[PDB]
Amino acid sequence: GPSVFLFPPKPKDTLMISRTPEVTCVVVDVSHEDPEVKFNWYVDGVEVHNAKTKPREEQYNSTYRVVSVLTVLHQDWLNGKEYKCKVSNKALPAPIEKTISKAKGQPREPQVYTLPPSREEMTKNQVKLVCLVTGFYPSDIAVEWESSGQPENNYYTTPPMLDSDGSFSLVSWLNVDKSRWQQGNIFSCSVMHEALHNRFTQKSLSLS
Amino acid sequence: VFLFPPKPKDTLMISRTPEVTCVVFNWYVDGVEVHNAKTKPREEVVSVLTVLHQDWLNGKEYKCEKTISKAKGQPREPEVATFPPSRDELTKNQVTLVCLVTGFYPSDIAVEWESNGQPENNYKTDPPLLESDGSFALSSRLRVDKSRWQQGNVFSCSVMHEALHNHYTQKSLSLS
Ligand SMILES: *[C@@H]1O[C@H](CO[C@H]2O[C@@H](C)[C@@H](O)[C@@H](O)[C@@H]2O)[C@@H](O[C@@H]2O[C@H](CO)[C@@H](O[C@@H]3O[C@H](CO[C@H]4O[C@H](CO)[C@@H](O)[C@H](O)[C@@H]4O[C@@H]4O[C@H](CO)[C@@H](O[C@@H]5O[C@H](CO)[C@H](O)[C@H](O)[C@H]5O)[C@H](O)[C@H]4NC(C)=O)[C@@H](O)[C@H](O[C@H]4O[C@H](CO)[C@@H](O)[C@H](O)[C@@H]4O[C@@H]4O[C@H](CO)[C@@H](O)[C@H](O)[C@H]4NC(C)=O)[C@@H]3O)[C@H](O)[C@H]2NC(C)=O)[C@H](O)[C@H]1NC(C)=O
Repeated sequence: GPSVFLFPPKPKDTLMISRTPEVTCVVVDVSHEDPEVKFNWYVDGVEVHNAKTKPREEQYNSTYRVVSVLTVLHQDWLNGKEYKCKVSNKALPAPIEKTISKAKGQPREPQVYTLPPSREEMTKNQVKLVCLVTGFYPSDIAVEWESSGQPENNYYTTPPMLDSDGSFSLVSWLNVDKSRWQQGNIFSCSVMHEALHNRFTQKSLSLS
Repeated sequence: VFLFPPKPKDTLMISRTPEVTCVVFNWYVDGVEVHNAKTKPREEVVSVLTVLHQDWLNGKEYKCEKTISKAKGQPREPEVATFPPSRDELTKNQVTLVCLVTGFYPSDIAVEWESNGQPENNYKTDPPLLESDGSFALSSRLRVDKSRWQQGNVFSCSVMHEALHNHYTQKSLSLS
């Protein structure tokens, strides 16, 4: 019969209040013989009714995919509320339930440090700026780079790694054209994490 | 049966002994049968094949059925950069040194911190991460007492990789 996957919001969406975090319950392998699907949603076991369910969409393998999207409150997600999606379909012997929530554990604040390039690399046409993010918990985080209020997306970020004290660390580095750096343009590392004051901090660097 | 490669430093340093390890035995180098596999007795089992550094590095295939070999692809030399602590972090009694290693292929590498001939405690090194151009990158972070940093002690990031000259480079830093 059908199967169910339940997807959490992305951390940046739960962390910036102007953004729109959603939980998404997806049902696949819905047959033609029994195409009707019903969703019941619960937040800490209490039924909610504000989900937006899309009509069924036939896939190229001749089964339907049915999607329901629950809008969450940012504070609810961050306070560890459990979101349950129950899926009924007449081909099932019983409804399928799936539950998700934010990673448990005592939040710890990242400290963020930016590191300017080496001289060695400055004899190439690109250069590396490093953002060192340390001491955070849980691992959920967003790290992004920007310049002049706009994204600088030519970066890589290490996945979070466990230190010996139980908290996480990572590095992000941004590859910029060397002329841009020499010209004195300011680059900024933006870190979004539930344990930061206002869930956001930015650290900036430029040449001297 | 699950077959394991040698570790990076073992293939790159000629004084070390690289081994392929077949855990749970026949053994083959590029199809041909070999008979130097020291097996050791089952424990409520593992077989070890000592390999030649150059055979591993030339891409020979080791068969135990699972086969293993070095990752295929043109080797690319790592670039190594070191960063002193942020002046912001200097307000704490621990500070961080960063060694940034980028543009290498294959992923097999050893990136280690040392001072005065000896390994440094309290470091963390990421497993290598795939970049857009097909190469790999990683960072290694050493945490030291501000005391040692400010006193002018010299810290070194040693990197061992097949595409380096002598399979080795060392980049050091200290206060100004
Ligand atoms: C018929 O066709 C069906 C549809 O497929 C089309 O695909 C083509 C390639 C082609 O084949 C077409 O013909 C075909 O029609 C097909 O359906 C598929 O069924 C699979 C199961 O058989 C499903 O596999 C699962 O996928 C999960 C990951 O899925 C995401 O990733 C894929 C890969 O890119 C993507 O295609 C999916 O759509 C899905 O995308 C996510 O979508 C959500 C929601 O929209 C996004 O989240 C939202 O994003 C918005 C902004 O857009 C906003 O940010 C919201 O807030 C946010 O919620 C995600 O961003 C997006 N993610 C991406 C892109 O990465 C796997 O996780 C899952 O793995 C689990 O289950 C396995 C068993 O099935 C198990 O072995 C595995 O270990 C794992 O187990 C889980 O472990 C977790 C933690 O470790 C636990 O949390 C779980 O409890 C645990 N689960 C267990 C044990 O069960 C799984 O592999 C596939 O998704 C589905 N495809 C689609 C499109 O729905 C069908 O199978 C076909 N049938 C036949 C018979 O062929």
